[PDB]
Amino acid sequence: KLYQTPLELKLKHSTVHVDELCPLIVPNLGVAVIHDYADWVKEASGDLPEAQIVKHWSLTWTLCEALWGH
Amino acid sequence: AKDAAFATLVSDRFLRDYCERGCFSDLDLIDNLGPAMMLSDRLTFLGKYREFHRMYGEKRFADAASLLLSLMTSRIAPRSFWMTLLTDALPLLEQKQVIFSAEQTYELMRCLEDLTSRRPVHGESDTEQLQDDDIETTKVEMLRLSLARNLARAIIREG
Amino acid sequence: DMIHDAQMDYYGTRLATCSSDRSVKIFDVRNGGQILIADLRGHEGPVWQVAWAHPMYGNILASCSYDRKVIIWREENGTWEKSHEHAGHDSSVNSVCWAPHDYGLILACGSSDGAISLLTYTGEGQWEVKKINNAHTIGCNAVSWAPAVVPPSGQKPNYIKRFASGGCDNLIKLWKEEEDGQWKEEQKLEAHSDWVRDVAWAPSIGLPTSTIASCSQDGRVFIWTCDDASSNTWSPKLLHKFNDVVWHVSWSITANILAVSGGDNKVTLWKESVDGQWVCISDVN
Amino acid sequence: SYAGQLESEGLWEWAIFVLLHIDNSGIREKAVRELLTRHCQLLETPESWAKETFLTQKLRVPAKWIHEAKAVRAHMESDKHLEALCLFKAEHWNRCHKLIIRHLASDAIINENYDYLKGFLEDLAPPERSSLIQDWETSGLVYLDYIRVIEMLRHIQQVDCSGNDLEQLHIKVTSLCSRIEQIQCYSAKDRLAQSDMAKRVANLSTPDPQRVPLRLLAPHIGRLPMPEDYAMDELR
Amino acid sequence: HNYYELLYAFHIYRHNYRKAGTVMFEYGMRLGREVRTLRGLEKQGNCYLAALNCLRLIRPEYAWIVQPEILELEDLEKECSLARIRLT
Repeated sequence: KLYQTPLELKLKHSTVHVDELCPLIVPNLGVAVIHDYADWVKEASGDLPEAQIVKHWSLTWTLCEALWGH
Repeated sequence: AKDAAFATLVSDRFLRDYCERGCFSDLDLIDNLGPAMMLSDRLTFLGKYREFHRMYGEKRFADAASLLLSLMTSRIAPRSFWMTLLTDALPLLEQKQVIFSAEQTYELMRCLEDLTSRRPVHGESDTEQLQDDDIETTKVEMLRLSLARNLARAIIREG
Repeated sequence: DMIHDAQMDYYGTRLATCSSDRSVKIFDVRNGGQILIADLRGHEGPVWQVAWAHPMYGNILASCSYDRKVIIWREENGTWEKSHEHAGHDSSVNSVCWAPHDYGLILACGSSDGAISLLTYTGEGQWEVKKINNAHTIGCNAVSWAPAVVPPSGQKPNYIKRFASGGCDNLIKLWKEEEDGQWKEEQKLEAHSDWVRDVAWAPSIGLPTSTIASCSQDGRVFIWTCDDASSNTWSPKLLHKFNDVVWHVSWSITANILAVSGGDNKVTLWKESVDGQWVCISDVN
Repeated sequence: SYAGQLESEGLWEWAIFVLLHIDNSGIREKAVRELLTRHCQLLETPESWAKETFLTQKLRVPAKWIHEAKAVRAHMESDKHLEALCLFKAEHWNRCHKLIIRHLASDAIINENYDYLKGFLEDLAPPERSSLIQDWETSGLVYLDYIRVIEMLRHIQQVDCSGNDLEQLHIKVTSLCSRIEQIQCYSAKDRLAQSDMAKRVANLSTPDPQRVPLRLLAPHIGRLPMPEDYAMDELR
Repeated sequence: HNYYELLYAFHIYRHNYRKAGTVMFEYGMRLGREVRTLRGLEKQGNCYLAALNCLRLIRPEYAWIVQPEILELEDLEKECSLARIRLT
C-alpha cells in the first residue's frame, strides 16, 4: 500500500467523471488495494508483507476471490 | 540622620526639581544644607549649579557648570538628571557655531562616551532646541559635533 | 519552565509555543527538527492558549495571556510585529480561538469575568469589539467554534455561526449569531459537577451528526452529540471517568479520535467503536 | 475509514482515491479539499512532476484546487517571496492580486536584484487579464513603475523631467501607504516596501510628498518611527 | 569628506523637496556598519538619532529606501537594544 505502482494499477481500472466539480467512481471492475479481489494476490509476497503474516492474508484473499468473485 | 542615603536622595530630588525649564530656578538661593563637614561638603555641586544658573561671569560660570556636570556624571550625584543637565549645558556651548573649552571638551567627550555605553535617561524641557529633537542620542551627537568644531577652530591658536 | 498550550501552524509548518514566562516562542519544525525563529514578548501575565489564523489572510497568530489583553502579531518579511491589541476584558483570558475561513477573520476570546469578546476584522486592521457580557457566573474557561456548514443567486451563503463556550458554572453554553448582529445563548448543557476545563468541538467530515467534547474538573469526559440538524437536542454521553482533573481535550480530523489530556500527567487517545461506546486506543509517552 | 487510514500513514494518492469513491458529493468534495489542504506538495503534477506522472489529474479531479492548496501551504511553510510565483503561474488565482502583491512586498531588499521584481510585475498583468479585472489595478502598476524609475535613475543621472505616469505612480503609492488613515490598517512589511519604492525614485524626479507622520508617533513610541525627511530635519 | 558630501546632498535636497536625506543616511550606515565596539555603537546611536529626527520632522506618506520603514525601524531599535545589553 506504500508503493505507487499499486495506485497506478488501481487508477487505470476505473472510469471516473467530473460531476459538479467532484470526482466519483461510476464504473469499476477491479482494484489493486490491500485485501481486494483477484488483483491483490500478486502484491502479497515475501518482500511486501514480511513472512510471518502473509500466508493468512493470501488465504483470505483467495477465499474472497473464490467466493465473492464472479 | 542615619547616613548619607537621605542626603543624596534629597540632593537628587532638588536637582531634578530645579532642572525643568531654561533657567534652573525653583530652589534658587534656598538650599543651604550644612551639617558637620562630610555631610556638608557633598552639597557643593548643587550650590555651584545654582550659582551658575543665577549669575554669570564671562566663561567662568560655564567652566564651573561643566566641572559640576563632570563631577556629577562620575557616579557621584546619582544618574537620573545628569544626562538632562549635560544636554542642557551642551545646548549653550557652540551648537550653531564654534567656541572654545579649556580643560572641558575632552571631559565632555569622555562623559558622552561613558554615558552611551552604560545608561542614559534625559527628561527635561529646556527651550526651543530640546523641543525639535526626538531621540536621546541627538543631544550627544550635537555635543560631539560642537566639541569637534571647537577643537578644530580653537586648537590652532599658537603663540 | 512549564509550557501551557502549543499548537501547530498550517499543514505542519511552525509551532507556536506558550509558557508561563510571558514568552510566545514560534519554533519551526523542518523534517522533525525543532528550530526557534522569534520570541514575541509583551505581556504582564502568563500566556494561556494560542491559535493560528488561516493562510488566506497572510500569516497571523493570536495568543492570549493573563494580563487582560490579547495580542495578534503578523508574520511578513521576517517581521513578527504586533498588528492589533485588544484589551477589552477585565479579568484574565483563558481561551482564545478563531472562526472559520468562510466567515472571515473573527476571533473569539473568553475571559475570567463572564464575558466573550469577538474581534471581527473588517476591510483592514480595524477590528470591531463585539463582546457579550453576562456569559458565565465565575467566568469562561473554553472557547471553540463549530464547523462551517453551508445552508440560486450570486452571493455568499450566510452560515449559522455557532460557537460552544465552556465556563466555571458547570454549563457549556453554545452561542449563535442572529440576523441583527448580536449573539445570544441558544442552549445550555449542564451535565458537569465542577468547573469545565476545555471544550473543543469536533470537526464534521461531511456528516450532519455534529459532536462536541467537553472536560470538567470532576474527571468526567462528556461527548455531546446531535441527532439531526435544526433540532435543539444535545444528548451527552460519558466517555471516561478519572480520579484526577483533565486539562485539554483535542480531536482528530480523519477518524475524529478524542485526545484526552489530563489526569496523571498522561495523554490518552479515545476512539468510538462500532457498538457506540468509547474505548481507549493507546497511551502516549 | 479507508481514506483516513491511508492518510494517517502518509499516503496521499491512496487516501484521495479512497475518498473519491463515496456516495454523497458534498462530503466527497469536502474530504478531497481537506486532503489537498493537508498535503499537496508531495503529490503535485504540474511544476516539476514528481508524483508518478500526473497522479491526481488522472482521477478526473480539477487541477485548480490542488494548485491553490499547494500555494496556500507554501505561503505558510516556505517564504512569501517564493510562494507568490507558484500561485500566479498556476492559472488558478481568480482575483488574487492582493495576496500576490502582499507576498511580493517581502523581497523589497537587494536593489541589485530587480529582475525578479520586474518578472513578478510582468506576470501579475497576465493573471489580472485572465481573471477579468479592469478596476482595482494600482499596486501592481506602482510596483512596475517603481522598478522602471529606479532603473532610469541608475542609468540616467542628468534627467529631471516629468515621466507622465510618475505622478500617477506617486499618487498610487501615497494612497497605498495611507491605509492607516483610509481603512486603519496596521501593515508593516507592505508599508516598508511601499516606502522603499517611493524613496528609491525620489533621488531623480521631485517627490514633494512621501514623508512620515509628524511627531505624534516619533516622540511617543520609542524614538523610532521610520525616517523620511532627514534633509529637512537636519537642514533649512 | 563623506560627511561634508552627505551634508551638501541633504542641503540640496531640502532646497528642492527634501526626500533623500534618510536614504543617504541609511546607505551610509549600511556601507559603514561593521566597525568596533565603541565606534560602531556611536555610529548606530547617531543613525538612530537621525532616523528619529527624520520621523519627527516629516508628515505626508511613506519614504524609506535602503531599509528592509516601520519594520526597519523596529529591527534597528531591537539591534541597538541588543548591542546595549551586550556591551553593559
